[PDB]
Amino acid sequence: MQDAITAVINSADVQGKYLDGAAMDKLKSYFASGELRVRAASVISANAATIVKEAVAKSLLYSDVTRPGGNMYTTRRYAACIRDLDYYLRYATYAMLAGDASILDERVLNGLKETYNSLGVPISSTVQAIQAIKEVTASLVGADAGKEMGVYLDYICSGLS
Amino acid sequence: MQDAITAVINSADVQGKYLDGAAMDKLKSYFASGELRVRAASVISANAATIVKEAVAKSLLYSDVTRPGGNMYTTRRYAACIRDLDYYLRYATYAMLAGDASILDERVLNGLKETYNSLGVPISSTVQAIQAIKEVTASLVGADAGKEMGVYLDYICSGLS
Amino acid sequence: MQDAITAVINSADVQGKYLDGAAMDKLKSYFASGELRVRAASVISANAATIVKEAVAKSLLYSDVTRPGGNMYTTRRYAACIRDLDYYLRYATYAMLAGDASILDERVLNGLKETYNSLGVPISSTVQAIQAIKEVTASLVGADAGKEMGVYLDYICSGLS
Amino acid sequence: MQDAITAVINSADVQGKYLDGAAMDKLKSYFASGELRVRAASVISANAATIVKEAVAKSLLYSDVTRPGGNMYTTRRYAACIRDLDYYLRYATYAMLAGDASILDERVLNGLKETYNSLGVPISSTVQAIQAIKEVTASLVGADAGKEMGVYLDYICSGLS
Amino acid sequence: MQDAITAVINSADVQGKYLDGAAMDKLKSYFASGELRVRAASVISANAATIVKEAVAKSLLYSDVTRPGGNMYTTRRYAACIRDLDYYLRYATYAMLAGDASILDERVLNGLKETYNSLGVPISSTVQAIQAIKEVTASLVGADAGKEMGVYLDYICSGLS
Amino acid sequence: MQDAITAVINSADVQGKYLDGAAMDKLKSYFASGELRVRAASVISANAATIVKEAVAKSLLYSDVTRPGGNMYTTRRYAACIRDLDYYLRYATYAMLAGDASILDERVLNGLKETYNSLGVPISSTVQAIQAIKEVTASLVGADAGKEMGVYLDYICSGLS
Amino acid sequence: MRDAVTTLIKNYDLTGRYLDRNAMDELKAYFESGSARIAAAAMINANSATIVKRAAAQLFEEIPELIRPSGNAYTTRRFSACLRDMDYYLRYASYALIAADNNVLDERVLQGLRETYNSLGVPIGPTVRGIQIMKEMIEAMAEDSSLNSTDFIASPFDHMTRELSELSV
Amino acid sequence: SIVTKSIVNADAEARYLSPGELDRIKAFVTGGAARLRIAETLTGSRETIVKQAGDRLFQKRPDIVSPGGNAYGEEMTATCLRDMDYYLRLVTYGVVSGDVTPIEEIGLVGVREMYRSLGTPIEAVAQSVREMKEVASGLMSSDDAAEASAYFDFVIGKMS
Amino acid sequence: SVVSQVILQADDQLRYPTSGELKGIQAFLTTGAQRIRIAETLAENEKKIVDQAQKQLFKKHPEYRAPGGNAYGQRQYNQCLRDYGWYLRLVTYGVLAGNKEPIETTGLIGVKEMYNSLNVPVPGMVDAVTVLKDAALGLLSAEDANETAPYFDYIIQFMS
Amino acid sequence: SVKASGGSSLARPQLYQTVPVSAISQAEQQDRFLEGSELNELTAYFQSG
Amino acid sequence: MRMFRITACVPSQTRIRTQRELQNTYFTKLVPYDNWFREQQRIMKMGGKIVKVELATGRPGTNAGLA
Amino acid sequence: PSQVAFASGDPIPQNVARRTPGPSLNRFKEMARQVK
Ligand SMILES: *[C@@H](C)[C@H]1/C(=C/c2[nH]c(/C=C3N=C(/C=C4\NC(=O)C(CC)=C4C)C(C)=C\3CCC(=O)O)c(CCC(=O)O)c2C)NC(=O)[C@@H]1C
Ligand SMILES: *[C@@H](C)[C@H]1/C(=C/c2[nH]c(/C=C3N=C(/C=C4\NC(=O)C(CC)=C4C)C(C)=C\3CCC(=O)O)c(CCC(=O)O)c2C)NC(=O)[C@@H]1C
Ligand SMILES: *[C@@H](C)[C@H]1/C(=C/c2[nH]c(/C=C3N=C(/C=C4\NC(=O)C(CC)=C4C)C(C)=C\3CCC(=O)O)c(CCC(=O)O)c2C)NC(=O)[C@@H]1C
Ligand SMILES: *[C@H](C)[C@H]1/C(=C/c2[nH]c(/C=C3N=C(/C=C4\NC(=O)C(CC)=C4C)C(C)=C\3CCC(=O)O)c(CCC(=O)O)c2C)NC(=O)[C@@H]1C
Ligand SMILES: *[C@H](C)[C@H]1/C(=C/c2[nH]c(/C=C3N=C(/C=C4\NC(=O)C(CC)=C4C)C(C)=C\3CCC(=O)O)c(CCC(=O)O)c2C)NC(=O)[C@@H]1C
Ligand SMILES: *[C@H](C)[C@H]1/C(=C/c2[nH]c(/C=C3N=C(/C=C4\NC(=O)C(CC)=C4C)C(C)=C\3CCC(=O)O)c(CCC(=O)O)c2C)NC(=O)[C@@H]1C
Ligand SMILES: *[C@H](C)[C@H]1/C(=C/c2[nH]c(/C=C3N=C(/C=C4\NC(=O)C(CC)=C4C)C(C)=C\3CCC(=O)O)c(CCC(=O)O)c2C)NC(=O)[C@@H]1C
Ligand SMILES: *[C@H](C)[C@H]1/C(=C/c2[nH]c(/C=C3N=C(/C=C4\NC(=O)C(CC)=C4C)C(C)=C\3CCC(=O)O)c(CCC(=O)O)c2C)NC(=O)[C@@H]1C
Ligand SMILES: *[C@H](C)[C@H]1/C(=C/c2[nH]c(/C=C3N=C(/C=C4\NC(=O)C(CC)=C4C)C(C)=C\3CCC(=O)O)c(CCC(=O)O)c2C)NC(=O)[C@@H]1C
Ligand SMILES: *[C@H](C)[C@H]1/C(=C/c2[nH]c(/C=C3N=C(/C=C4\NC(=O)C(CC)=C4C)C(C)=C\3CCC(=O)O)c(CCC(=O)O)c2C)NC(=O)[C@@H]1C
Repeated sequence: MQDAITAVINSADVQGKYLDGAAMDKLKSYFASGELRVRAASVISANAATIVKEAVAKSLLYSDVTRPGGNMYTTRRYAACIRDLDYYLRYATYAMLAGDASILDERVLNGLKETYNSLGVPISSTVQAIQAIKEVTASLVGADAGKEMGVYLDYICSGLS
Repeated sequence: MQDAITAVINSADVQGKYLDGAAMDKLKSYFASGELRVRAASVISANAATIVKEAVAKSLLYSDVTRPGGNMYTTRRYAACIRDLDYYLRYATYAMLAGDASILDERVLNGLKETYNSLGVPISSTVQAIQAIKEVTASLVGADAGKEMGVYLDYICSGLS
Repeated sequence: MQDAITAVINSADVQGKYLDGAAMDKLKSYFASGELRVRAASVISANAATIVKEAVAKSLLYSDVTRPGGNMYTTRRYAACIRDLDYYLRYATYAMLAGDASILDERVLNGLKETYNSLGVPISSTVQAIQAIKEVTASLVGADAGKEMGVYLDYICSGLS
Repeated sequence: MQDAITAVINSADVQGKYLDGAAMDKLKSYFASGELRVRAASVISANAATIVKEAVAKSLLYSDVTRPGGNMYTTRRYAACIRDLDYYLRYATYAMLAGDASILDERVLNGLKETYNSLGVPISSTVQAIQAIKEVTASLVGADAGKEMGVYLDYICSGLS
Repeated sequence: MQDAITAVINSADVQGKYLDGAAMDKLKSYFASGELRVRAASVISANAATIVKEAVAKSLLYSDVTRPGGNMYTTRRYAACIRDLDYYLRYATYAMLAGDASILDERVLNGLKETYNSLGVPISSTVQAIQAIKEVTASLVGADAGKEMGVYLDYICSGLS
Repeated sequence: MQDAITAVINSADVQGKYLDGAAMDKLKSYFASGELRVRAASVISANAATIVKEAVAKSLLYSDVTRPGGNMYTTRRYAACIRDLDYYLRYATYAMLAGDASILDERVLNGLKETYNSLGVPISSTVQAIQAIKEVTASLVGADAGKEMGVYLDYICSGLS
Repeated sequence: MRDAVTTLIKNYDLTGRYLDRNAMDELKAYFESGSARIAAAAMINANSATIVKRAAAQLFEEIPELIRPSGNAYTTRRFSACLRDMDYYLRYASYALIAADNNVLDERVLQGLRETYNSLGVPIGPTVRGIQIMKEMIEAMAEDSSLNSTDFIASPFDHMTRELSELSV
Repeated sequence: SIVTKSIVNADAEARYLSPGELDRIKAFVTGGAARLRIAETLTGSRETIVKQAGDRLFQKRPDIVSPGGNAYGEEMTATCLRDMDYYLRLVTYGVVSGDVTPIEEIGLVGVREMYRSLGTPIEAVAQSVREMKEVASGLMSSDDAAEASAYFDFVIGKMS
Repeated sequence: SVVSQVILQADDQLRYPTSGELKGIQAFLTTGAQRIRIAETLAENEKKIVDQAQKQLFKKHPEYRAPGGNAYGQRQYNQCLRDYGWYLRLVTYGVLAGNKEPIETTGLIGVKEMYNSLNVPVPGMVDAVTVLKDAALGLLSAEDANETAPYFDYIIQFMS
Repeated sequence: SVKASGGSSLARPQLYQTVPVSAISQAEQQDRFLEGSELNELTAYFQSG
Repeated sequence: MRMFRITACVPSQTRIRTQRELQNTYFTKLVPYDNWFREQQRIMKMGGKIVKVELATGRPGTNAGLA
Repeated sequence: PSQVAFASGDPIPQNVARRTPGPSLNRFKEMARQVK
């Protein structure tokens, strides 16, 4: 994967140039945001289960999905949905820490659409659930870190779509 | 699509030989069932709209599906749901006449799951609606013809699963 | 697509350079081989349908592939197989004239294995037919033109395999 | 994989008869060339690192491929390209000693296009490198064995194309 | 393992003769006791967790072992002790159902003694816990099957010591 | 491992000396006997099943081990024993071709003695089977090859003892 | 896999329905025919290898080229491969007859057969022809035997033919 | 299904069905009539069984229905009763199939995780199933009650 | 036995035996009486059964006793009869156990190479097993023979 | 029919072995150039060919 | 990380049925503590015998500082 | 030197027998014989 530091480093390296002032400003910005990123990561790791629970209750429960004939009917299938949401939240936190949506692209999205298309998982409904997770995490962590987390949550949603 | 007759002839021709006694046995069985099949088909064709009306009244009407925020809320989506129920009834009639669900596999269950997934169609609600259609059709056509039709309706339901 | 001349031109272009000595050498080699290529192409154009005919005769006639139940049994299936062989012959001829195999990838090989997999077609049997096509072409084309045509047909076989 | 011997026997058996008139011609030619081809293989094995050295010097070194932003830029990618060159030389030796490129098909060309397109390896640069390898080997082994190895090297190049 | 029923067959095969009255009486006794054994096994399977909890409360809880400085102090070691006790209960149930302690000898007394010695596990405390297991299970199942199960539990204790 | 040549090389190398006259004539003797070793190994491989069959026939057929109660009675145990004898024959052939006995300790004698003790295998009967293999192979190959084979067979039996 | 009971249970669970009268009737029908299913399974177990041998020893005469050169049973290796495939078919037909469901027949036989056989160049027409010959032999043997019900035996082989065959029309 | 388990055990060894597994299948088919009798009793009594078990649970464990409990409120009580109905239906499936595989696959895989997510006491759910067992066993003969007790106890064990 | 199979499956799944497995064990325990009866009838009527089986098999296969066969010596003819006795003993063991495990672990696994190492024809021995099963079925009663037959059939399967 | 395909890629089981195939297979599997052993195999077999 | 030096013999139960080459069933290796339970279960369920076990690494009774 | 010219040299053309009806058409072959 790649964080902000490795991203700027690779951008300089690919063209072979040393790190200049314009590049160094980006690393300074990342270092400025690092404290907020760590605080948000700690909060989300503390409230990992609660966030997924609230999002599921606010989006999926009592809808068509959980009722018989839906893709959240059996207990195993419900547990799988919860596990998918756990993946989304955890990897969104990873991407927020790294300041770069590369781990999301190479470990959460490269083939996830194909897997859902094969399994019949409703991508629109899972996008709605991720939106619910975005809202819950934003409320829990604040406007700035909430927006940063929502950036990568929307990244995952766009990748799924 | 393959009916019973074309299925028997296909099994014969992929073997290269003429229809032996067993082929004529299967054909005579199908022709024996043919009169009941045609009676059921004609009754269903006459009572096409009424069956869908009864099924919608039994399952979807005055529910969250048809209330605002439900996928059967807007007039266009209501008409689309009605047309889908008409598809289910007509292709059930086709499968009844042909003695097979090959047409269901080719046309009805061909991309239907992810089609409804992309559109946002409630799978459990549509399955319950198809079950209501099956119940109404069985009541209107008879125990034996109702069961025979319900075989194909349940095939469509399990495919939607 | 791209012939050998186009390949050298594109390499020089992408490096942003004028045609140096090595590019001149490659172009001279292609110009040396050009008349023989034209002769072979004219011969194969004269004997296009025939070569496919003896290819299938040495390969697929009176065989399980053409028996009832095979993938070439029906008249329409046999016509489809003949059409595939006609494309393969014509595109091998085009590749031989252009001195490059890029046309095969552009036209034939870019989705053809997925095509046959969705069609249920036997890749082993089609490779056998193309292999027979190799010798049937070599007989009418010569020795070194035969080697070139066999190279392009082997590219086709590798793409299918 | 397969060799000329097994190809000849397979043809003989599929035709159902003994090695009558031309199977033995090809077999005697193969056995006659066997000793010279073995000596060439031994020379190539001894000079494996060298041949890659002159080939990379002739084709890839001091180019945009090696410069920053090229697919042979980093140390790991340089080592990977060198290892691939050794792979090409080794499988050229295998094809030379077996009299057939079926080893190239099953072990080299089975997923070569997929891996290279997925990674981003410049096909033209690799082809130029393999041509340089062929020329170096021909110089180091003789025109005869040089051409004998060059046929398989050119088979690999065409497969890359 | 080695069933009670298969014990007579194994003995007869060892002496190279057939089951006789001297062993067929034991076979009949096992057949008669089979219903009681199955009843006890069903009861123990239903009340597996409760028996382990009761024995832990009655034997080890509020003792030096569970207090700091004891081998059952840390949460991980407590969980390991609970898992070991559950395995003891399940394998004692298996021995009860099979009418023999051969499975206890094989899958229980294989390396358990020396593993406990290496880890410093209290042998006396383990024996006390197994005795509590025996008493609780005898109370839960009845004296008739309680004695039979306690036979295998005594076998386990003697093997441990 | 090592062979005759490797062993003499190591013996010279431990003192760090060039190949003296003793090493020279030992290599001469090994080279002279290499043809005999190759012939005997070829014969043994050609008739390999027959040696084991005859050795068991004259060693343990109609015997106490084959009798129930012994370690040779059941069909599974008999197959395991014959497999062990066949592998011992193959390793003896490897040793005879090598000219050095270190291969037996390398691959076979590492733990066969203690594993047979753990499994309760009769070592005396194993040695007798090895000896019978000695006479069978000596008769089949010749006295000159027989003694050479029997050297490694005796090494195997002594190691098992 | 899923036998008839399991597939009916899955179908009713799909709509979240309790077992109704029709479900009870189908369950009763399967449970009453279970005796004949077990009897046919016992018969086929007793005569399995001989039935497959007879099936091949009729199929290669129907299609003589499968044992002639370039046919896909030429070698003894090829011949044993063909026999192994036919034994596979018989075993899964036995399994399907006892299960009263073709789900096992699809999960463990048909789900990749065309892929594998095309990868190996093995014809897919003579395969189903041999399957049907096996079914005919099985039906004749069961009819000779004291089997009151034997119509179910044709179901697994017919499903094999339908799924593994080419869609001629 | 016992048929499923025996066929799977046979296929895992690549043999045809063994005599012991055929014996088990024959016993299962013979007992199918009693299985259907038990299942039909359960489905006919589904309303009464669920109602009485829910009443017993709401009496023994008033915490779950008191304010601040998971089942508090009319809708939450209805959903608790619906889950009881789900588990009764799964019990009927297991009764018909002669094993607990349908119950496992539908409503006993990940049930702990799902009820943790929903905030429900798994011990309370197990208590509800135990009361369903008692009420149902009160509605049938001795042997049938013992037969259904196996499925009920399996659900209890999987939940606690 | 079936008890061993059930307990092995439960151990493999890391769980207690299920309801269906327990009921199967109960049914086998019930049928243990007829299992015993199989035991005494076969054990006390082996000699006529084995003699008839050997005579019929060697009449069908006039090679092993004939020149170019396998049982020239009386030591070899006695060995063939001993193999019959051992096979029928194993069949009785398996019937008493309820499943095929004693036969599998005593005289089934590896028996093909067992008799390849001795040059005894596997088709000849499978024909011998067929005739032995026929004799046992003829000498046993109809339901008794039906119960005993599947084990001999499975032995025939594993042989060839 | 089946509702999904894995992909019917070609397969090349070895019908039988020849000495060059054996030596080349050993080298290919071991990821090596044909060493002295395989080279001697090839040389002797070619001479006796 | 704690290590269990275990000596055990695990004969194969399917070699004559699968035609697989023989292996040295006996082994005296070091197993991590976390995998030791599963390894003991696998060895006992494969019919193997645990001849010896020792705690090669890690002080017995240690509460913290395991890995 | 030129002895190594196995592949680079002119390939040794082989012979492929044209496919012919087999025993699967014995009935039709006999029909042709009698229609002679
Ligand atoms: C002093 C540095 C030593 C030395 C240097 C030397 N290097 C080359 C040629 C190359 N060096 C590299 C190395 C790298 N390229 C990368 O991208 C990386 C990581 C950033 C490394 C380490 C490469 C790829 C080449 C190939 C040439 C090219 O760049 O295209 C040479 C020339 C060798 C020749 O004969 O061409 C030399 C002289 N030489 C010494 O003796 C010093 C010890
Ligand atoms: C010169 C060769 C060009 C070049 C090479 C290059 N290759 C890779 C990576 C891989 N190459 C292969 C290919 C093979 N592996 C095999 O086993 C076989 C047959 C024996 C083949 C053909 C593979 C599999 C890889 C990836 C995995 C591996 O490490 O082997 C790279 C690295 C790409 C990357 O960025 O990761 C490179 C650079 N590069 C050039 O510029 C030349 C045109
Ligand atoms: C009170 C509001 C909470 C509560 C506590 C509670 N604990 C017990 C009993 C035990 N607690 C432990 C835990 C540990 N012992 C250790 O050495 C460590 C290692 C770090 C831990 C975590 C143990 C082992 C016991 C059992 C007694 C013993 O130690 O011997 C009880 C009583 C349990 C009983 O019924 O006996 C209680 C009440 N319980 C709650 O509900 C609150 C959340
Ligand atoms: C009153 C002026 C006329 C009339 C009305 C009537 N309608 C229904 C039932 C339904 N009406 C609708 C219509 C809509 N739903 C929407 O969302 C919109 C677009 C925004 C429209 C126009 C629907 C969906 C229903 C279905 C019932 C339900 O809401 O769940 C009825 C009842 C019919 C019955 O038998 O149930 C009636 C009476 N009837 C007249 O005669 C007037 C002319
Ligand atoms: C006879 C009335 C005329 C005639 C016939 C003829 N046909 C062939 C060869 C083939 N004929 C077919 C036709 C079909 N195969 C099918 O599966 C179907 C539908 C079931 C049809 C119509 C095919 C495919 C062949 C190829 C041979 C093969 O299958 O291997 C021949 C011989 C061709 C050859 O080269 O041997 C002949 C002679 N010829 C006449 O002159 C009559 C008017
Ligand atoms: C008789 C039906 C066939 C026959 C018999 C025959 N057997 C042998 C030799 C042996 N047979 C056995 C038997 C078994 N080994 C086992 O593990 C078990 C399963 C529990 C059995 C039944 C054994 C051990 C031997 C060899 C050792 C011994 O005899 O003690 C022979 C001898 C052949 C020879 O001496 O060359 C024969 C002839 N022969 C036939 O033709 C019948 C089909
Ligand atoms: C009997 C004295 C002679 C004989 C007759 C015979 N053979 C068969 C059947 C087959 N024979 C073979 C042959 C081979 N398989 C190979 O791999 C090779 C090369 C090693 C050969 C020669 C095969 C495969 C079969 C089965 C398929 C077929 O029909 O060809 C029969 C028919 C048996 C039956 O009708 O069931 C007969 C009568 N074979 C000999 O080897 C003897 C010289
Ligand atoms: C009643 C004994 C207990 C209880 C029940 C309770 N459940 C919910 C909500 C849900 N329960 C489920 C469970 C299942 N759905 C299934 O399809 C199956 C498998 C067949 C099961 C087991 C689900 C999915 C939900 C979510 C709602 C939905 O149906 O979409 C609640 C409400 C929780 C809330 O506040 O939302 C309750 C109260 N509660 C108790 O206290 C009892 C122990
Ligand atoms: C037969 C010659 C004598 C005999 C032996 C016997 N051995 C076993 C079991 C095993 N033997 C081995 C063999 C090897 N282990 C190795 O590491 C190697 C080195 C190359 C060899 C050859 C093994 C591995 C086993 C265990 C099973 C397995 O293969 O995994 C038995 C089986 C005993 C039993 O009843 O289980 C026997 C009988 N016994 C005699 O009486 C013969 C003289
Ligand atoms: C509980 C009654 C006593 C106790 C237990 C305890 N055990 C461990 C660690 C292990 N226990 C085992 C035991 C087994 N493994 C098996 O396969 C079998 C068959 C059922 C048994 C009985 C093993 C292997 C371990 C090692 C852990 C692992 O995962 O491999 C501990 C922890 C020891 C430590 O942390 O150092 C404890 C505490 N402790 C007591 O005080 C009771 C007397």
